[PDB]
Amino acid sequence: VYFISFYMLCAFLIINLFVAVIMDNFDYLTRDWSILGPHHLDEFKRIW
Amino acid sequence: FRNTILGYFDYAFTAIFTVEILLKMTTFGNYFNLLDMLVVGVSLVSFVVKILRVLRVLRPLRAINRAKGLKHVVQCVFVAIRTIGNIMIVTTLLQFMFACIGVQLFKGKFYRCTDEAKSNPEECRGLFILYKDGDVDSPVVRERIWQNSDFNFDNVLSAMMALFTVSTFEGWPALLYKAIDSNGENIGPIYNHRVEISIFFIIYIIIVAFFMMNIFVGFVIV
Amino acid sequence: SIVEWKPFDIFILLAIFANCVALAIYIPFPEDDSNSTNHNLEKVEYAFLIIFTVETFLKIIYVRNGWNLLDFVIVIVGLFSVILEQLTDVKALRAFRVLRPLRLVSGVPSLQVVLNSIIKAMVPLLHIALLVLFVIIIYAIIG
Amino acid sequence: SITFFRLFRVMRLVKLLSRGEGIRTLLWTFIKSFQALPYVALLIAMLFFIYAVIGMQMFGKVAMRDNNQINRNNNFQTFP
Amino acid sequence: SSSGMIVCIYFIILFICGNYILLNVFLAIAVDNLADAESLNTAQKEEA
Amino acid sequence: KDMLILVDVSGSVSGLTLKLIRTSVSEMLETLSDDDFVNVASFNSNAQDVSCFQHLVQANVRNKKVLKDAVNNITAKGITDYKKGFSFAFEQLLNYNVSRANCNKIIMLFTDGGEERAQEIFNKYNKDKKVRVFTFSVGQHNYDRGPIQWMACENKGYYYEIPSIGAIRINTQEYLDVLGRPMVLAGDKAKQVQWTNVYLD
Amino acid sequence: FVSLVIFGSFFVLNLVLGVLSGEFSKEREKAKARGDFQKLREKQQLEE
Amino acid sequence: CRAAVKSVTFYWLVIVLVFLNTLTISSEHYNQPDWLTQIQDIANKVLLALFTCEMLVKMYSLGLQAYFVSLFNRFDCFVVCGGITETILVELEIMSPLGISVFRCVRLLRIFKVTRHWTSLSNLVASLLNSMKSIASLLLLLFLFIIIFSLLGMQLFG
Ligand SMILES: CC(C)CCC[C@@H](C)[C@H]1CC[C@H]2[C@@H]3CC=C4C[C@@H](OC(=O)CCC(=O)O)CC[C@]4(C)[C@H]3CC[C@]12C
Ligand SMILES: *[C@@H]1O[C@H](CO)[C@@H](O[C@@H]2O[C@H](CO)[C@@H](O)[C@H](O)[C@H]2NC(C)=O)[C@H](O)[C@H]1NC(C)=O
Ligand SMILES: [Ca+2]
Repeated sequence: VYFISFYMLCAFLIINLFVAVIMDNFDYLTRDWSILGPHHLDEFKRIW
Repeated sequence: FRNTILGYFDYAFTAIFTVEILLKMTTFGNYFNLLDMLVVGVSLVSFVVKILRVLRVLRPLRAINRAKGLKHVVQCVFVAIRTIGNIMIVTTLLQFMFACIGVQLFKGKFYRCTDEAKSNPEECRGLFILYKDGDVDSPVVRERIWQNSDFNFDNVLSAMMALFTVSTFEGWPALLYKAIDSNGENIGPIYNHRVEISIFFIIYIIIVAFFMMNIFVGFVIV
Repeated sequence: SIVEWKPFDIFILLAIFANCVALAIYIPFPEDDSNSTNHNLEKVEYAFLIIFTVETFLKIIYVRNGWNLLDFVIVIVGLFSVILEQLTDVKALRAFRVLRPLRLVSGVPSLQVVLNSIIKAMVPLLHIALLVLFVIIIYAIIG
Repeated sequence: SITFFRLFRVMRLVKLLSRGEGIRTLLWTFIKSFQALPYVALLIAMLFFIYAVIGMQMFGKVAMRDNNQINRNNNFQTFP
Repeated sequence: SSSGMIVCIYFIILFICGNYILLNVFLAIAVDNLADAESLNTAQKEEA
Repeated sequence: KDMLILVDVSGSVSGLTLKLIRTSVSEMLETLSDDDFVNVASFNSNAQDVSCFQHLVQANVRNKKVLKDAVNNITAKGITDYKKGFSFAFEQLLNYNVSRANCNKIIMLFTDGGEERAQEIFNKYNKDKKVRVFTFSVGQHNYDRGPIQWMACENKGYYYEIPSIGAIRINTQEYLDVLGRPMVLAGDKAKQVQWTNVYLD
Repeated sequence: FVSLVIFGSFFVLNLVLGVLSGEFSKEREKAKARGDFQKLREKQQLEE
Repeated sequence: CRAAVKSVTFYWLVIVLVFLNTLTISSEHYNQPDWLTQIQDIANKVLLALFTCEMLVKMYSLGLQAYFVSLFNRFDCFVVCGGITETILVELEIMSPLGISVFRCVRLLRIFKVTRHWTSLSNLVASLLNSMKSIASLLLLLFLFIIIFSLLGMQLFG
């Protein structure tokens, strides 16, 4: 029971690293570089 | 010498805890505070002895209440957990059904003798000559024991344990080749007796990977 | 040249499937050993090679496709391997027959579009693999 | 005493070969995302602490054989 | 020794390219089939 | 007995099952006395003698050392040809130019498995069943043991399985149960006192 | 070795899976009006 | 008339029926006592006799035609008809030690009856059965990939 419970809890706390470390910022998953974003602002600031 | 020193530190910390906990109830006359007297009660009673020593580990568990974001993260975990209220049930049901099927298929067929020359448990008695590393010139006398596999399918609980180990993807080839060699109710194995029995393991692996990738997609990716 | 519209290509697809079955029922024995089935399959593969070498032989009319070049390489390698065993490590060169089932993705448009989609949907995630190789090289040098 | 400086030669590459257009942002945004939520790692730390203490308390006495899974390299006898 | 270690590219391609394909088979069978069961009950909850 | 050991040295026996074949042959020559004549042959698309003898030899201490030394030198390579292996074996039993035992004629086949019954050779070389054929299937494999079982059944022989090293010592001595069958049926005329060679107690 | 399994597979495997499946969800918005999303909503009420 | 099937007591009795059926199957173990086999080999006999009775009740009260409308009803009648074959072959001359094991697995399919009315698992299987046609191409590509590397490995390391 020690090892099985530890494995399940470890796998349950590893899901919190996918729902709170990667899915927290969706502004990059569907970045859509073609139309608009922050890259244009960064390039304009650098040219300025 | 080290163990005695650490015992004196427990006296000091518990004294600090017990002089502060009574202060809290002075301004009262909410629910997580019950764990606060839970730990102090364990320590003084500690002064089965093996249970009080293992139950006193809940020191960092009450640090959640004093922290702001820690309680929010714990509540988010408790909300997250209910998301898979359905899948986590169907996967358990499928594991139980596959455990019962495996019990029917490999009931008692995983036994084997210490020397790979006796098939019946009646022939696996006494001593035998074992040759180390396959060398015929270096024999050693060993006793033969009619042993059973560590992860067998004798009953439903053992089948569930074996299938869980398979679903963790660890040691599953060894179990697969043990089941391929599985002969009969109370006899030893034969090299590649029934290769086709791997369909059971392959199907179980496929439909467990499908589900584990189904409750992980609609949890983090949806 | 004019009859090759639909009955002819289904024949080629079924021949490829039969060749896959024959190549799957071949038992690789250790150190030149064999049985009767392997000899019969070796005799059968002549027919398959004769048909697959005539496919491009009667293919004039197509030359720049990414699949026709693979077909030509398979045909030339098979011929060079068959002519290298009649006059006499030729067994190593026989590993090109496993590329014949790769023709099935070209003969099925539903598979052809899916392969192109899966190969074109992994260009944006290339940077990740670059970082993987970067870290692997750093850790190898550190080791 | 001489290895610490000699090892540091490998890290002179990254400062100049990380300048690719896009990889900088890819690393930078994700390290910001990781640093933005440090409380979730505290749960894993507490889990490991609790389970390690329990393991050393209830399995810590077992000896270290050389053909066993509990050996000089794998044991419950020490917190690390 | 020698060129016996050059046949270890077979197990790398089979692992890297075989695991990749499995993602596109298992992610596409849940992203667009598990999200289809979200709107499925959305219209069933509208009638409830 | 006029023993003659046939060893399969085809490609399929390479690996562990060649180690057991060489050990089973070595532990079987230990059951041959000075009155028994033995020779060892091998076949892989071609049958040849494994040693320098080329005919049945007295199998004394010196001769058995040569055969034992020559057995632990054979390599597995080539295809299997049972007709050529048995034709070569049946020709050495019919030599009669050299000194022999003029007694039990037996052929021992140490192999793994095949699909060739070679029934055209047994109907040509021994129609009267004057030569016993004992067949051994050695190693862990899945090859067809049917023809190997049939070979030992038509020719008054026996079929033996040697999967691992533990079965080598006991399976290489049970062939004397078969060879003692005619002596039992003789009755009182087979009960004659014999004396061994000089040996250390 | 510990840092090689944390920075290595664990982390990066997070990136590969997040980025790959990020486009699957992105394609769903394209799929939302490509010809299946409205069809599935149609064939769930008539069956009931 | 029609209220002997939709009644709450009928469904709550079917739940207990399925629970007993699965308890008789999941109670097997290696070296089980003979009395457990007796009490377990007659339990299916009294359960198959009662399940067949319920099938007869439901067949002649709802109509012979409307029964084979949902996929689950055909599954249930298939399971019930397969149980009859198992009960008679194990008593006739045909022994089938492996055939016995396969038939007892069929009786394990009755547990799906209690999960039938969950309104969520049906959506999962419905979505899969309607979406397998749009990914059979990718699954066949994966299988072709498997076959190609199986043959290549057989050639290289055979
Ligand atoms: C979903 C519901 C129906 C669960 C039903 C519970 C039983 C099917 C489980 C729980 C208790 C399990 C039993 C737990 C304890 C044991 C004893 C065990 O045998 C022995 O104790 C001695 C073994 C020997 O004599 O060699 C066999 C498995 C068995 C009966 C298990 C068989 C399966 C049982 C009966
Ligand atoms: C010895 O064996 C040979 C063959 O195994 C027998 O055959 C004769 O061999 C001798 C020459 O060695 C020649 O006479 C002929 O070539 C063979 N045939 C005949 C009919 O003689 C031979 O008969 C055996 N016996 C002797 C005394 O040689
Ligand atoms: Ca052979």
